[PDB]
Amino acid sequence: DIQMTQSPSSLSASVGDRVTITCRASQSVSSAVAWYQQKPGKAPKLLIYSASSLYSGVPSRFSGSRSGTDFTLTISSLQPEDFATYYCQQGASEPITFGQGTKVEIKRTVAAPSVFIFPPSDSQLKSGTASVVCLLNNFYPREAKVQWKVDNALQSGNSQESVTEQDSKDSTYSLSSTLTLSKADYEKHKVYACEVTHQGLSSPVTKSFNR
Amino acid sequence: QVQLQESGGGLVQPGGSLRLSCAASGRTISRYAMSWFRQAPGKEREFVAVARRSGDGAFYADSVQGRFTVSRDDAKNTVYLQMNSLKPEDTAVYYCAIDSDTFYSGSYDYWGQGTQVTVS
Amino acid sequence: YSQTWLASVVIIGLLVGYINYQHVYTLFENDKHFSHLADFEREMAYRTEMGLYYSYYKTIINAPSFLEGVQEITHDTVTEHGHEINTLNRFNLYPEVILAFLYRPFRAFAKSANWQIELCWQVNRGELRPVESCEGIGNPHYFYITGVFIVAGTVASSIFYLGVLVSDSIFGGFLSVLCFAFNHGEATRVQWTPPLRESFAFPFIIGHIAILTFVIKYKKSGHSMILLLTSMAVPALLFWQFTQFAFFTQICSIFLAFSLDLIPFSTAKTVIHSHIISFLIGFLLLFGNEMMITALYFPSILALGMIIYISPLLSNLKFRPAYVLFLAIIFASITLGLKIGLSKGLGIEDDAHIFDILRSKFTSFANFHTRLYTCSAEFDFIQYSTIEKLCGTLLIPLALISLVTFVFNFVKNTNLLWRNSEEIGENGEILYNVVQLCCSTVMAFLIMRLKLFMTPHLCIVAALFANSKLSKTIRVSALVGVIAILFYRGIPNIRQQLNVKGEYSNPDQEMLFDWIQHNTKQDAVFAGTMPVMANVKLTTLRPIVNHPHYEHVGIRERTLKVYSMFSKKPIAEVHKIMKEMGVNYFVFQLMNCSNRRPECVYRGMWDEEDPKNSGRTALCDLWILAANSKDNSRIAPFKIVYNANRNYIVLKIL
Amino acid sequence: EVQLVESGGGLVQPGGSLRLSCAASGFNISSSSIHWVRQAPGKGLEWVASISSSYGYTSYADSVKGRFTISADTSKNTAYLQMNSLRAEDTAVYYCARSSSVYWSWWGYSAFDYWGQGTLVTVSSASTKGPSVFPLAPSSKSTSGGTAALGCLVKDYFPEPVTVSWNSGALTSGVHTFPAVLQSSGLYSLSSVVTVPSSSLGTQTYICNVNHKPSNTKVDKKVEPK
Repeated sequence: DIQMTQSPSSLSASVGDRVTITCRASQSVSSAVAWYQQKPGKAPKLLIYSASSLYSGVPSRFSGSRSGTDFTLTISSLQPEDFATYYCQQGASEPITFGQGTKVEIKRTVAAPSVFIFPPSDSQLKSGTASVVCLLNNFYPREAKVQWKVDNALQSGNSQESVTEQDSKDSTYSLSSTLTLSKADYEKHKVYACEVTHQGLSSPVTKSFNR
Repeated sequence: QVQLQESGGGLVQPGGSLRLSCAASGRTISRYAMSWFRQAPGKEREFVAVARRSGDGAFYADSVQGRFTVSRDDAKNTVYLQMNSLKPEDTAVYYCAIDSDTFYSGSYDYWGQGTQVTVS
Repeated sequence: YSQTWLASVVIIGLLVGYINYQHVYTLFENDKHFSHLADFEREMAYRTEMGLYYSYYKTIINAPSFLEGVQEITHDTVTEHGHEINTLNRFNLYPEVILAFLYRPFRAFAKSANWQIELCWQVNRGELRPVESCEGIGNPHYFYITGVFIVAGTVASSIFYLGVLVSDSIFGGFLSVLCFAFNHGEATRVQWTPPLRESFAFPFIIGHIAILTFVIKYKKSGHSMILLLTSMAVPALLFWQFTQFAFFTQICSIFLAFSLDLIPFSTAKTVIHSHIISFLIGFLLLFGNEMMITALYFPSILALGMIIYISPLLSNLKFRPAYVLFLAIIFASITLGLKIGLSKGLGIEDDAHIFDILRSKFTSFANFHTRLYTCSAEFDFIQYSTIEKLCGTLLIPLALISLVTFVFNFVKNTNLLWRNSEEIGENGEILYNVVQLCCSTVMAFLIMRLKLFMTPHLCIVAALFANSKLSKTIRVSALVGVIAILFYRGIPNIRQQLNVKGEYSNPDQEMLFDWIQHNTKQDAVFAGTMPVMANVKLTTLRPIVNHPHYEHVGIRERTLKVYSMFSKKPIAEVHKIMKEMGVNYFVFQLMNCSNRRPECVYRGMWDEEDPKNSGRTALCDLWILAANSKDNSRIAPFKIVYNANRNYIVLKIL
Repeated sequence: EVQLVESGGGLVQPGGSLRLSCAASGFNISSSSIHWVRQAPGKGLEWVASISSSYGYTSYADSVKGRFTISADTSKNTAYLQMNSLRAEDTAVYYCARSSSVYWSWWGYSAFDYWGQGTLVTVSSASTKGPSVFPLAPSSKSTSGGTAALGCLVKDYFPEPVTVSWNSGALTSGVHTFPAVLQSSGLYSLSSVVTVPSSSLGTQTYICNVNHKPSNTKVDKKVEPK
């Protein structure tokens, strides 16, 4: 019955840039909120409790402010080891509720994505179904868009999307998009196309082929 | 039902400073996002810059990282672009581009005339 | 629909008040027959403590001026012969003062206007002498009774308003007044006992409760609410001393609401300020009665004020049970420490008779003083007959169902364990009234006569059945079903109440009082059993030593000395005691010297606290033979100066 | 030093039940409360249930109230969470956090300071089998001569852990690993692609070896350019 709303769902800033993350509670818990940090594949660790009291062992570059029902976690000097997800929780009611979970990313030079088309292999013509895929790589930021159409046929519910973690070399991403059709749905219109729109481009990138 | 205009111009000179501006008419910018693009002969349709709603992070093209300054005025619904140390490889048309998708996935539909800049 | 609703509410409340007034006045006229009774016979109609209260109203109305009469009653030397008591703050005689102050100019202006406000004529009794029975508002008895009954008719209007407030609909007020009418026999006795103190004060107590419920429900505050609460608290405090304990159980309830975040800060501040001012004014008007301090009403006010004012410091507390337990500990500890820090501290030593009865009910504390209360059958436990009679009208099942419904809704629309100091929980007036009902039920079960508190609160709680929050056609069609089934089992009680008439007097006491008129001097001092002494003072205007208002300190040991003529003491000792107190005559009955249920006859109450004197011949065993043998031989210094048909005996002290 | 350890996770069938344990070292239990928090792939953190062992106070979230059970005993300094009638969304990783005792909460629960590492629990109506490995070559109509990416796909397997490598690990430039995606039939499917350099895609018939311990599958597929 008690919940938190968090506007900065995803925040991207460079190393050394001050970052502020807000937390708003629908009710009026007094000061029983806390901030947490979780790394991918690891368990969370406690950073600040009572909205202002810094924990022990955690570095002194995390500051917690409270104004009324609003709370704020601030890092003056963002550092490479301080790249994880953050959470905001209250403990003033029996249903203990966390926040949505914000993510801090690395500023980098955005580059145009590179996409390639791939038809089903020779093993897909005897299994009763076949998949056409698009492999896209080397772009920034996170938000993109991939579309599938066969002779201008809009799709809904069948697309498969797989997304890679941020690369350790150039801090970029990779996507695999999959359109799977059965054998009875395979020998239809031979023109198979794949469209991608990104914020870093004006015209859509289309990869199309003929069966 | 959307449109925008770009002001400024003039025959620029290398080593100077520029102050471009683009303003939308009939539609606001608090909810939408915004971008800047370049159009040049031989290599047009090149990305330049993008910013979404308030300054949560502004992205720049690779060769112009830091040389562009972008300022926003929601009340005036205007974008100002500050230019310094202009190299002679900036002969192109600047376009203030609007994207109609709130996902910020890059559905740019309006182009306009932009502002032409010729360097020597 | 909002002007029309409120106006109809007001009008219906006034009408039910007038109907209640007429009903009680009819039951009185059926009981005591004042229409064909002489002025001195109406005085004999006021048995035990009512005759003492009416005598001071008679004193003031007969004085040369009002100030001289109030001077007479503030420096009274007749009620207790031996010292000078101030009866105004001592018996709570403010209703008498107000009524006399209004009556004197009324009659004085009636003579000028030649209005015949008083009509009357010769009436003949037959065997006895002719008398005069007098009618009209100009008669003093009727002015007094009309004041009493006008005050007591507003109890029904207050109950109607409380039924409307607690359920937010007119069906609830109708249910409350109907349950009050069909159980009118158990709710009040102002028809049988008009001059009692409760008859003047309880209307103001229930009016105060209604005003408090209104203040809580709409979250009111300011000066204009302090005035309204004080204007109904001061009259109740001036009257009936017991009001203080009532106002204690109110505070105990208010705290319990406050500890659950159902009352805002400003409203509670207004409430406690009203109580502070009302207590100060009552203490001043009662001439600094040291009894008001060291009661439970003053420490409770201070404790609740402290808890209210240190409440914002506990905003950040979240675990509700800890908060409630903390405030409960502070409340109880402060109030108890302030009570004992003034009783066994500064040595004020208030009257502890409330706690003496209660200890005798559970423990074996005998205390002849308590035996005079516990056998009285009005300071006894509640009887199963009353409970079956309340269940007959289905009042108890209805209130029980409403109570369990409220408990269900309250427990399932509020977080029990975790509290927010910024959100008020709503429906605080209903919880306040439910807790008040629980307190009143405990009081009524322990000591009957406190049922005057329980029954109207049962009506108010049964009025919860029409609360819409906790289909219109189904609701309205079943509420009228309840009203109809109530009528089916409540009309018999009204008819039975209206079809009872009292006994026709007795000529013994009139003959005794005539003998006292003619065969004694005007300044003779009288002693005897408590019920007779109030009558001997009311008419016959003689100084007495003991009176029925035995509660306070200064009359308690006097009764224990007076009733030693029913003990096994020697004749010489009781004669010396009577001589020392300075009484001339001792008046009693032979039904006071009878021998089944020991420990409530005086011959058995004088063996618990006088075991050395058992085995010697009882004094009553000598009186009931000195009256029969017609010679005062064995009682050498005692003479039986009055004896007729072996009912009243007047001994004369040599 | 005081620390928390968890056990009891794994793979089960929907509609079943499972019990899992949270033990502690150092501080004795019953002097503090312990709580269970779920974390699901791509989702946030959600408190589940809480116990104070000082006198036995248990609390639940309405999303799981009536099915899960908490029982913490003091002698072994351990607690048990037992869940019945598993739904289709209970697949997640569970963490055993520690907070202050509820009787001493008094201004609210203390922050979860010493979290547990967490155990992953999964429910699937399907059984487990091996992956089918498929090749993926770039089309000759696009990016011919320059950029080229070769891919090896593993389809229709169970459970999640399946690792694919190229030519005994000698290929590293732009290697991408795709997390598996749970489709409707309950079987996982991922791929791995490499931005192969120029000169006719390295003029090599690349080999992808697939490792999956539960089925002991070590199949090696061959991928060549079209």
